[PDB]
Amino acid sequence: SVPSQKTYQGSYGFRLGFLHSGTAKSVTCTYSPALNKLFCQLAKTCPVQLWVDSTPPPGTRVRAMAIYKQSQHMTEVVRRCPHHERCSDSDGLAPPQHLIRVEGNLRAEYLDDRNTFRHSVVVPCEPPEVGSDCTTIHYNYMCYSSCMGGMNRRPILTIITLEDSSGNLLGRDSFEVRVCACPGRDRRTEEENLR
Ligand SMILES: O=C(Nc1cc(Cl)ccc1O)C1CCNCC1
Ligand SMILES: [Zn+2]
Repeated sequence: SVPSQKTYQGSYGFRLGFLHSGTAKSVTCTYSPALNKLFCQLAKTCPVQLWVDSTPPPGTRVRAMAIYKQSQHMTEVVRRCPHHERCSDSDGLAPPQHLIRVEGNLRAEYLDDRNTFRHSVVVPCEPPEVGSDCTTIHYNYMCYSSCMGGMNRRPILTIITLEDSSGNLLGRDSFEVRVCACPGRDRRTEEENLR
């Protein structure tokens, strides 16, 4: 089966936000609003903001999952390639097969779905710190889009879901991701191509 990617703000007005990082050749993570696409280097911090109109209940969680973007591949589980799943770069919490990790959250939980076999990582939501109006989650992508025997140059989407304590849907958003050596250049190129 294939997880839904339908944008759904839900009762709390859930949506993502991204920093404005620019397209300098030295940039490690940059987001294109025109393409709804994140470009990032391997295993580098990707800040993603979580916005709501009103505070959800205690016990609310936020889950990230990757799927292939192209319909002929959507049924295939997105996983790390045969090289990176064996390179012993574990943080002690993420299974070595998972593409997406959460950085710096000891309450992160990693799921291997007993039925779909798809991978995801989920963390508890906490309301914003004093003075701030949103929260930020830091993601890492642990394979290149180009990795042979893995994503193999196929585009992926990240689906972010806001869930209640049972895992029921409260909200959903998504963005395309390219994990690459030069995010600044590739963003500039793809935005030019779109023009
Ligand atoms: O509660 C809020 N945000 C928020 C809460 C949680 Cl649990 C997770 C991510 C968030 O962005 C704002 C606080 C200011 N008034 C509107 C609601
Ligand atoms: Zn790889």
